[PDB]
Amino acid sequence: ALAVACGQGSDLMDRNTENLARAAFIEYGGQPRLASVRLSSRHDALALYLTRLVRTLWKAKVVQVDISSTIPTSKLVTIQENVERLRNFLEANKSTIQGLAPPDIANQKEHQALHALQKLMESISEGISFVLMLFDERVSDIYARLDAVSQQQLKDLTYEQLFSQTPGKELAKVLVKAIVNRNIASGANVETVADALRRRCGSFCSPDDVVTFKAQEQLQRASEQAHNSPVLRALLAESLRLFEQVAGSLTPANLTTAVEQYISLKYYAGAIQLCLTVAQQKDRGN
Amino acid sequence: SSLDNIEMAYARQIYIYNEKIVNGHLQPNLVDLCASVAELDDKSISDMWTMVKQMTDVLLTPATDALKNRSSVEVRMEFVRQALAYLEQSYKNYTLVTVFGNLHQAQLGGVPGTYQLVRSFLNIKLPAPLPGLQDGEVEGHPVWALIYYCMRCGDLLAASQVVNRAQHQLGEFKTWFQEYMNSKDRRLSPATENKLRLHYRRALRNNTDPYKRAV
Repeated sequence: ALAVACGQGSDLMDRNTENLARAAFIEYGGQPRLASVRLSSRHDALALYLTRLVRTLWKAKVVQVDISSTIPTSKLVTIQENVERLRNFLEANKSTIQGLAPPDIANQKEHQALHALQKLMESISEGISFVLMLFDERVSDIYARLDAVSQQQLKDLTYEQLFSQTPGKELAKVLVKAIVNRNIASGANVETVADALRRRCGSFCSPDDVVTFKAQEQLQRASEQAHNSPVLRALLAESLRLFEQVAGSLTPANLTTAVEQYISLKYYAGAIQLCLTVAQQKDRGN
Repeated sequence: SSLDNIEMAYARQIYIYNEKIVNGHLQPNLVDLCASVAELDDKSISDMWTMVKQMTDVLLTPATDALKNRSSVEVRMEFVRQALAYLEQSYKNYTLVTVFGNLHQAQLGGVPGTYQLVRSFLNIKLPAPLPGLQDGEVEGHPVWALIYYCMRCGDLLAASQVVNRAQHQLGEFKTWFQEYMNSKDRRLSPATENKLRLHYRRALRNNTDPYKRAV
């Protein structure tokens, strides 16, 4: 019923059938009970459907090392669409489906269980979007300019780990921090790759990182335009504005790369002012 | 001495220009004699003389009255072209320093073709796609943005290349544009000029693609 309600079988009246399927999912889904709890058949059905949508992904490695993707991109798209249509179905019926809205111990764990599944769904969609973003770039190029531990972590990274384990999230945060670096070398567009990472895979990307990426953009593009005289004083001055904003949140690894570049461009006095500013914003109370 | 560094350098240049006329020599280019000092100052002044030279570098009628040259429609027309050529080239330098941090930086790697420069200019000034654009894209950018900033830089050829790769999408605009690039003085024939204006005025007076409106 859940599947039909989400449009499955419709690749073959159809609104009424899907509305009937919705009615069957609500009316006959059961309820949670004390036996440790026994969750409703409605919950197990949602878990069963979701699992079967990602069964080809879960235990599979993300990549195959000339690195490529284990799962074809076209398959990742359809899986994501199916997960999203399931999410859309739960949102449009948050008020009528038991357990979605907040509610005694039985209905409590029913709400917690259903909530956890929905958080996994959005994490699945974010994870898939991240993999698609990754292979839109030149991963082999990114994979080359990488440390061994992170190459090994990426070698045996599964979709399960990407979706549900901190190391996948931490590694994802490293890869995004690396792809933008490379994107700046190609230099097609920084602010487009920004809004790409900002929204779709939000909750995994950080807005303090994109402003940093915007700063490293002008820095590298100030090294690109380095031969020009009057164009840099606008690039380096605007890079400095971007750095000082995220001063209370710059990593020592980035702050160094910034100062290293400033010295190449004889921007001595400016680089000193950034480090002084980063200091005060890490310890405002002095 | 009551003369500042800049003023003094100009005086020396005006002494040369006088020494030349006092000894009967060739009348050298005064505008060049003044820009020689400008480079010793910030580019605020250099870019001025660049405009002065290009605005005065018009074919004149030697030994003709001043008022006559400036009233003649002949000369008044070339002024507009010399200015447009300055605004286009001036903007083209803005597009370079926007992509590369320094003019020198752009030069070492080589000034890219006006088409690839403009494309590498759209990447920055519009990173995300505006939802009001029309007529699709061309190699990853809206077709009308490319046409505008190419015309803005003054490379009509680069703009026409963009049109050639979107023949199906742009409709009848191809035969109209190809005439604009051919006809001199940046003007179309009254008949064809009438055909496009009425079409734009008909249902495109307010279109969601500003670049389309501009072109």
